[PDB]
Amino acid sequence: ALAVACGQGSDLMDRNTENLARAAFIEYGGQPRLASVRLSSRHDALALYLTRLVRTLWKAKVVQVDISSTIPTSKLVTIQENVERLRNFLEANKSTIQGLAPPDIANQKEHQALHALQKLMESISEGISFVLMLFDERVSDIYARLDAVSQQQLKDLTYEQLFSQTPGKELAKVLVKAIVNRNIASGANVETVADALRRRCGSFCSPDDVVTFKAQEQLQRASEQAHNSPVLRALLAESLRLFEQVAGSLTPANLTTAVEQYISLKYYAGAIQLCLTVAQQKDRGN
Amino acid sequence: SSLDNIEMAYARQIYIYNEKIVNGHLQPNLVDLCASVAELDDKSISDMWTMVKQMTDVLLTPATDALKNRSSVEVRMEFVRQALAYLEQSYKNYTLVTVFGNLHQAQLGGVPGTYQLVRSFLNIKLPAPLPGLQDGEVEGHPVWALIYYCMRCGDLLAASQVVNRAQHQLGEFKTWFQEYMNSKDRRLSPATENKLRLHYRRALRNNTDPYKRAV
Repeated sequence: ALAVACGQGSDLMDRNTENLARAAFIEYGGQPRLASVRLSSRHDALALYLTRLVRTLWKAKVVQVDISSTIPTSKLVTIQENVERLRNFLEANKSTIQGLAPPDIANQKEHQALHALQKLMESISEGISFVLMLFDERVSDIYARLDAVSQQQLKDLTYEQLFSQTPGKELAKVLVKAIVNRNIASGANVETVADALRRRCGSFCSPDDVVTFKAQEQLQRASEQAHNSPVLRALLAESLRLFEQVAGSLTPANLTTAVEQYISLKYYAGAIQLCLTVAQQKDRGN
Repeated sequence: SSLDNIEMAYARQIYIYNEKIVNGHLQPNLVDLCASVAELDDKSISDMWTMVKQMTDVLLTPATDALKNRSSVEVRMEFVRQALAYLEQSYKNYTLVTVFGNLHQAQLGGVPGTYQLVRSFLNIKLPAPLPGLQDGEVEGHPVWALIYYCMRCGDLLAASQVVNRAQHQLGEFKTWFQEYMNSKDRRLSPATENKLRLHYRRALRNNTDPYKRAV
């Protein structure tokens, strides 16, 4: 019923059938009970459907090392669409489906269980979007300019780990921090790759990182335009504005790369002012 | 001495220009004699003389009255072209320093073709796609943005290349544009000029693609 309600079988009246399927999912889904709890058949059905949508992904490695993707991109798209249509179905019926809205111990764990599944769904969609973003770039190029531990972590990274384990999230945060670096070398567009990472895979990307990426953009593009005289004083001055904003949140690894570049461009006095500013914003109370 | 560094350098240049006329020599280019000092100052002044030279570098009628040259429609027309050529080239330098941090930086790697420069200019000034654009894209950018900033830089050829790769999408605009690039003085024939204006005025007076409106 859940599947039909989400449009499955419709690749073959159809609104009424899907509305009937919705009615069957609500009316006959059961309820949670004390036996440790026994969750409703409605919950197990949602878990069963979701699992079967990602069964080809879960235990599979993300990549195959000339690195490529284990799962074809076209398959990742359809899986994501199916997960999203399931999410859309739960949102449009948050008020009528038991357990979605907040509610005694039985209905409590029913709400917690259903909530956890929905958080996994959005994490699945974010994870898939991240993999698609990754292979839109030149991963082999990114994979080359990488440390061994992170190459090994990426070698045996599964979709399960990407979706549900901190190391996948931490590694994802490293890869995004690396792809933008490379994107700046190609230099097609920084602010487009920004809004790409900002929204779709939000909750995994950080807005303090994109402003940093915007700063490293002008820095590298100030090294690109380095031969020009009057164009840099606008690039380096605007890079400095971007750095000082995220001063209370710059990593020592980035702050160094910034100062290293400033010295190449004889921007001595400016680089000193950034480090002084980063200091005060890490310890405002002095 | 009551003369500042800049003023003094100009005086020396005006002494040369006088020494030349006092000894009967060739009348050298005064505008060049003044820009020689400008480079010793910030580019605020250099870019001025660049405009002065290009605005005065018009074919004149030697030994003709001043008022006559400036009233003649002949000369008044070339002024507009010399200015447009300055605004286009001036903007083209803005597009370079926007992509590369320094003019020198752009030069070492080589000034890219006006088409690839403009494309590498759209990447920055519009990173995300505006939802009001029309007529699709061309190699990853809206077709009308490319046409505008190419015309803005003054490379009509680069703009026409963009049109050639979107023949199906742009409709009848191809035969109209190809005439604009051919006809001199940046003007179309009254008949064809009438055909496009009425079409734009008909249902495109307010279109969601500003670049389309501009072109």
